[PDB]
Amino acid sequence: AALVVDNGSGMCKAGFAGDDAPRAVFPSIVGRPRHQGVMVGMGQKDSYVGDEAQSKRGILTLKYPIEHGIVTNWDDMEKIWHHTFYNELRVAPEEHPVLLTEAPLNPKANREKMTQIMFETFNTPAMYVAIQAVLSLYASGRTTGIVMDSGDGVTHTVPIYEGYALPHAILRLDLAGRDLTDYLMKILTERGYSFTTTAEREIVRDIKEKLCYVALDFEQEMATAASSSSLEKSYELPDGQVITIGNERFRCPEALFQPSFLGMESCGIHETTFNSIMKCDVDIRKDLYANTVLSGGTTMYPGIADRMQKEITALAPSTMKIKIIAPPERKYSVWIGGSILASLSTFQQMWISKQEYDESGPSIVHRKCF
Amino acid sequence: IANQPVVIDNGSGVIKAGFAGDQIPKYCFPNYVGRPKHVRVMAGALEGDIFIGPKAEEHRGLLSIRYPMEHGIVKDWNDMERIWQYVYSKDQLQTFSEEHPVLLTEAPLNPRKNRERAAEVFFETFNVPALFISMQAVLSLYATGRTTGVVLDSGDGVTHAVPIYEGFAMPHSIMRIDIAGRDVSRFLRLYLRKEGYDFHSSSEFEIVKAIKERACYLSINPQKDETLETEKAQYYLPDGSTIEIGPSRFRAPELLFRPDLIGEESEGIHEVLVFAIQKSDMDLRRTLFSNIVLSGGSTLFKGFGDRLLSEVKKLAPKDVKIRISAPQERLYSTWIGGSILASLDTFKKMWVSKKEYEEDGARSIHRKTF
Amino acid sequence: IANQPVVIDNGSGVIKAGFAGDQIPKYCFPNYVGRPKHVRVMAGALEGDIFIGPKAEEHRGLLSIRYPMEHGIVKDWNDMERIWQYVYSKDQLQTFSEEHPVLLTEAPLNPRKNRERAAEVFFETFNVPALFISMQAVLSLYATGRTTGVVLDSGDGVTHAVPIYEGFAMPHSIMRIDIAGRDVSRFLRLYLRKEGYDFHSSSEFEIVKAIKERACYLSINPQKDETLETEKAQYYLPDGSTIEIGPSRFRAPELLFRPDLIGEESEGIHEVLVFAIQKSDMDLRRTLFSNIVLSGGSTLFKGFGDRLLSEVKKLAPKDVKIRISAPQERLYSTWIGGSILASLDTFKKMWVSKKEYEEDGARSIHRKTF
Amino acid sequence: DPKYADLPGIARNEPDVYETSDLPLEELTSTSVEHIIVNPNAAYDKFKDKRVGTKGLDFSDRIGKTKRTGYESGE
Ligand SMILES: Nc1ncnc2c1ncn2[C@@H]1O[C@H](COP(=O)(O)OP(=O)(O)OP(=O)(O)O)[C@@H](O)[C@H]1O
Ligand SMILES: Nc1ncnc2c1ncn2[C@@H]1O[C@H](COP(=O)(O)OP(=O)(O)O)[C@@H](O)[C@H]1O
Ligand SMILES: Nc1ncnc2c1ncn2[C@@H]1O[C@H](COP(=O)(O)OP(=O)(O)O)[C@@H](O)[C@H]1O
Repeated sequence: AALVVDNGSGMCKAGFAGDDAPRAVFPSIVGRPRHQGVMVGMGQKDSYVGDEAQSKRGILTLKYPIEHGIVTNWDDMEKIWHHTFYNELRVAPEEHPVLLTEAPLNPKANREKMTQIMFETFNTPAMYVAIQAVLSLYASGRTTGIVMDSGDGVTHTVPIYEGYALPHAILRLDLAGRDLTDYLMKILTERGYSFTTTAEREIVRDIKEKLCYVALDFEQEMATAASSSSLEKSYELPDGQVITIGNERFRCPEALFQPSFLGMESCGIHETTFNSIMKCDVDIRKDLYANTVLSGGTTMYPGIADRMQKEITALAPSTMKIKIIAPPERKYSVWIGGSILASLSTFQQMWISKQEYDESGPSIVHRKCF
Repeated sequence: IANQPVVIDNGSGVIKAGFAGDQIPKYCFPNYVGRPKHVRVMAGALEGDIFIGPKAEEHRGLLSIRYPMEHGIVKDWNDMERIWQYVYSKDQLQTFSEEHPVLLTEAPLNPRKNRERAAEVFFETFNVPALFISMQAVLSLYATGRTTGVVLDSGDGVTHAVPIYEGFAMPHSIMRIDIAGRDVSRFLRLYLRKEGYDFHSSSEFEIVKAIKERACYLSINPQKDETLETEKAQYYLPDGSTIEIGPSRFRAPELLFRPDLIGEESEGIHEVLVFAIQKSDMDLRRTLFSNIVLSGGSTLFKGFGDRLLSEVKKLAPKDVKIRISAPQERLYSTWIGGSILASLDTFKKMWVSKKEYEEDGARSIHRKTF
Repeated sequence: IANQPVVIDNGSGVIKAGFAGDQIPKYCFPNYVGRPKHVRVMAGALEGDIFIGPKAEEHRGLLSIRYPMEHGIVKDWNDMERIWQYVYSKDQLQTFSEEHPVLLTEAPLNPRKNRERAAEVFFETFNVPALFISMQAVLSLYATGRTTGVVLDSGDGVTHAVPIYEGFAMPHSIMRIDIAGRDVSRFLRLYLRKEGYDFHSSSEFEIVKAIKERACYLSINPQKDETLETEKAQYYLPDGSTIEIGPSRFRAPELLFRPDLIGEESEGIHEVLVFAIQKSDMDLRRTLFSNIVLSGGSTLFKGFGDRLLSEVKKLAPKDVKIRISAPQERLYSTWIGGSILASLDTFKKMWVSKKEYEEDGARSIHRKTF
Repeated sequence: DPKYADLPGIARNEPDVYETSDLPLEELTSTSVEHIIVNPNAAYDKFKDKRVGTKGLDFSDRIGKTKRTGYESGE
């Protein structure tokens, strides 16, 4: 009996260890109302969380507590974890030990303060923080190979060979789902359809998930988009109003492969995956090309795998065979790994206890992280 | 054609026209179409069903005001064509549009359909030699005569902050919010009804804009002025009747700096300025704080510069020099910039010829913009 | 030749240029090509798409930085051509390349293709009378005015140790390691992200280099200073914001002494020096240990001399006299050596003439360099 | 001044500028290392009359004809 709780910037995936898929999946947001001095009606919650805030988007100002895999407002994150254990999962945190997930190369204060809350506020019996990328490999039953776990908050590239990780080869890029969502708003505003508010940004994320797809040749796709209106698809908003996004459909996910569009002055998700493999030892490169995994929900774009293969193959040597690993459950790839890890009898020892936390302090986490 | 170019500012509230030779705009009239309020069947009433600028101001109470441009976007194009036709009337300028070339001043990050249709009208309806769409912010710097400078241009329709350093505008650091002078006029009408004076009519909305422009001071501390008993300064209406404004005077334009009070999800005028500087690169931040320029009519509020300086200082880093350099001609700054730009021999290269638009296509106007 | 020969110390971090005989290099500017990343909209902005040296330093925030040479190997030659062109331009020495002979200063044990292309550019693109390529270490000894000494030259790009006894330099005892000042700045950036301050931008990476030079001390005992709670010393960024560096201050420069931290299987700067002496013949070991000369900018770290003297003493034999001598101008020591060598009449015989290069080709340069 | 006197919607009796109040090697002094003063004029004189023999010079990785030592002798 143990709890796996993925603390993703976009969506918080929580559930019991051993189960196939996560029990409760809700958007990680806190909804505070745009209140005036006028008195409010009955059935009023001071701050709404998750699926409740997703229902009452109209009035509530949606504030994401985790920004680029860094917890900015801890009071907000506490209210999400309270919604996770007590309401969503229907379980006491004192009974079950809780596994959390942190992105690699995050600030040290993040892991420090995270565990402090779990030990003091919720009074958990044991707490282990893990790298999202390390878990994602277990999903595919692969010990060897690199992963390109692109989330809503961040995208990170962690090469692991024969159950041994290369820490110095790890590269983090701040370009992620939320930056693409923010980019899609700007180009939709250029077409005509203006989306400004926090509630409207959530509707633009629903537009992104459904329509947007990765093009094989961007320049070739822009030529077809100009000539014919075949790529132009219609989407119905919450309001009866319908919109035809056009070429901006495949223009949004292009930003992943060339950040110049967003204006970050950084390497693309294809180029960073190559650079990470080159930073590793020369011998093991072979297996990393052969076992390139794509994880998170930012790798569920239709035809990212085809475009990824093409771009890596061009950069990589001709003799090498480049196979991209795209399992059907990419969105729940971080959690399903956690469920496999927590269930294993070997992992029982690796848990950090309250007694261990009390004596040493919150600094113990940095030793027993990975 | 060598004959003098005609600058025209597309201000949502007030459109400012004139020749490039003039130091100031000779002809500047309100941007609204005036039709008779009662649907005219009979003779001896207001004939034509069109009253623009000074003719409208004379017979204002009889007519019904309808603004053609909202939030820096043209809603009714038929109305805007009549307005631009009145610019080339016997009343203002008194010239052929076919002879003189034109310069438009569209707000930043507007819809591309707005720019395309604006060009189509000025090339097809009027037989213009050449047209050039420009950004309102870039012009404001030419007027003042400095290359580096952030331009907080608070218009009637839209308030936007564009950072430009050494003649280089960062397009990602641009910030645009719809809460502008027109919204302040709308919110003042609500507070005037809370004082007990209704301005229900579209004509009666114009005198609320006059009340705002005459008497509305921005308090340095809003909470202290609320507790203090007001003088209740009397304003005289067109009919002759007096109205005591009282606390509505100062707590109306406050909604610029704090738009959450009414319940509008926006950043605020102090916030968009700071955010635009913070979004830009770290090296430039100090110079961009050291060079801020106020543009448009919604900066002329009494004690605006006093409040903004205080609200920017607390958000901005400690011990940083913040100079908010307002010109004396803030309202007419955007046009004077165009008048200088138009006069230069470089402008001859920048604009798009009528034959160029026929051959090249639609993109011609967009690609030459920058 | 009557015209003085120009000394150019082609350093990875800073290229130092000047005329032979001069006591100090008159014109020393940072080695990078700055291109504007933001768009030009206004007229009168900064002219050219290439900014090099002091103009690039002033307008750093506007530009995207790109180092042409990495680890003493010219990666992009087009860029290296533009910086050498800028040395001869009006801003620096302001003379024709055809009238003055050149003295280039490359690092030891660099690729042969680098020396070949370096010559090809300096003879074809610039029609120079004569070029002599020399080692950095050999010059550093002429500056101090000593025939016997080992030269530990820790530069920005590469750190190397060359044992030289009574004029002769032992080519098999030369020790070179890629880990250097620029890897310390790269390793500092990684630890600043762990502390929770991000510097993703190429312009922001120059601020990390500024933080390194100002606030980073090498602790005499590494394991001792790790355990003890450190005083969190605040540093003021260009914008004004304060960062607490904390443990990253002293952990960052330790990379030079322990290359295992970044994860490269190479010798430490302390191991490089002793290995270079131990590789030399038995008789000269005592004289080389007595005569140690530190060079390059990366030796200027606070407590470098104290730590190195501690580390060398443990690896070196018992009861041997270890005197580490620092010239006050460590950074400019390499160039001053070049000026003294260039001023001697013996340098005339050492040169490769244009006709000599044109006849034999690449071989002539390889024959006469060390 | 007379230009802005003509226009109606102009700021009168207002300050133009709203501004804030105007606010007004450790290794090179180490014991371990021995600090030498670089005098190139002195150095130049010491090496002044020293020559090198560039006849039969070959520093390159050429195997032919045993070992070589570049810069034979002076004068
Ligand atoms: N099918 C899809 N196609 C395209 N984009 C998607 C799709 N599903 C989700 N996204 C986008 O990618 C993000 C995926 O978030 P996800 O559910 O993987 O959680 P997360 O916060 O990224 O967690 P983690 O970092 O642990 O992977 C969403 O926020 C959304 O913006
Ligand atoms: N003297 C003034 N005091 C206060 N508000 C003013 C004043 N003059 C104009 N305004 C406000 O500013 C608006 C004018 O905006 P304007 O500068 O013409 O915008 P644009 O830059 O788009 O042309 C008016 O409609 C009014 O709301
Ligand atoms: N005061 C300082 N403290 C620490 N490191 C420094 C200091 N000054 C310069 N450096 C480092 O030394 C570098 C300069 O290298 P330099 O000696 O000019 O190279 P080269 O010897 O290859 O010509 C800088 O880029 C920086 O990394």
